[PDB]
Amino acid sequence: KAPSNFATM
Amino acid sequence: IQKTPQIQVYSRHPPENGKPNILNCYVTQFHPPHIEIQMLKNGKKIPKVEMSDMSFSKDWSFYILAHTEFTPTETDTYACRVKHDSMAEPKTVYWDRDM
Amino acid sequence: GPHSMRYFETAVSRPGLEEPRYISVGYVDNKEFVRFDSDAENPRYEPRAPWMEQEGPEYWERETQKAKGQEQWFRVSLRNLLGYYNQSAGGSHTLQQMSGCDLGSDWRLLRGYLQFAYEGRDYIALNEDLKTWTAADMAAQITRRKWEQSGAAEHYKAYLEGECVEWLHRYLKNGNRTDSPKAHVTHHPRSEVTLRCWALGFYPADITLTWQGEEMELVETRPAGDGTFQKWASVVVPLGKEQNYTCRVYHEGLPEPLTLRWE
Repeated sequence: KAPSNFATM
Repeated sequence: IQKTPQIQVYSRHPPENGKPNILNCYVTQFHPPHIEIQMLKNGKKIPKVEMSDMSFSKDWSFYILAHTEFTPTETDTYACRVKHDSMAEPKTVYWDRDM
Repeated sequence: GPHSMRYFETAVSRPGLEEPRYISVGYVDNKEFVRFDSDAENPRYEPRAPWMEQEGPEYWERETQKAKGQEQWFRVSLRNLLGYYNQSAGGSHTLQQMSGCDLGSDWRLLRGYLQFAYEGRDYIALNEDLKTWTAADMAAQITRRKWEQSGAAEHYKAYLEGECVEWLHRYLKNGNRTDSPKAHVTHHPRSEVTLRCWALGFYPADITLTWQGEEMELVETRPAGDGTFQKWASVVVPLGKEQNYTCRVYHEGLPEPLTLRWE
């Protein structure tokens, strides 16, 4: 279950 | 910044002259992931060389297994030559049937 | 026995290129099980173990969309990092990510992981508490403050305590081994003779070889290309006296350590 990132760097 | 490839060359199965086998060139510990690998028979490129998909280890360095079918003989010598940005010139590692 | 899931994600920007090339590789118990590569003609997550072909087309469709989200996130993040380190146009850059979860033999969560590298080097990482961030670089403080302000950790922590564990349980049930090393010693004459202890056909890759009643050249463990691994350890020995030296293989699939020699 691939993660989904939040705020961008 | 650059990280220099570590290279081993070796057969999948114990080498026996005359008997078909698989030749591996395992390249690790490199950055950036762009890399040129050739396998050589008598200093000439073997044209049919397969490449694993690229991956990277927990230390963030990349790695890749190159491999081609070959048949060892008493006299022929096989080699792996890796071209990459951390090195001014290609690096060649020769196959040693005993290593 | 304990278990684990990881996603290793890579994004590379090159001058000539336009959009980053993005690759994501999923692993269960350190073996590759899915993969996405934006360079593919029809980019999508593809199964990489037969036991994942059990998953239906809605699973693959959602996963593929998450990956396209990551693609957007790594491209923007790459753009921002270019500004953070005052790097100009014309260079190649890399952003990498590792995430996932470690479970105990009881199947409970041992530890969450979330780390990022820029140019092959640690950029920012979620601490084991899944609440605070470690970021060494001065440039990386900008990201740390951004993420502290937006509350990102809570959301990665929810993923890592929930989905990662939940879906790892499902994959373990669906994909329900180890291969013991086979050893042998080889004799090679020199100046003295060389004895090289081989272990072959073992999985997973963790192994140790020694020579002996006290504790040498070796090679790093290497893949055979079939799914199994190889390793050898060798030593310089005087002639005729080679029955006195003993190799010991240690592997997690062995009932007890091997003890053998040249014959």
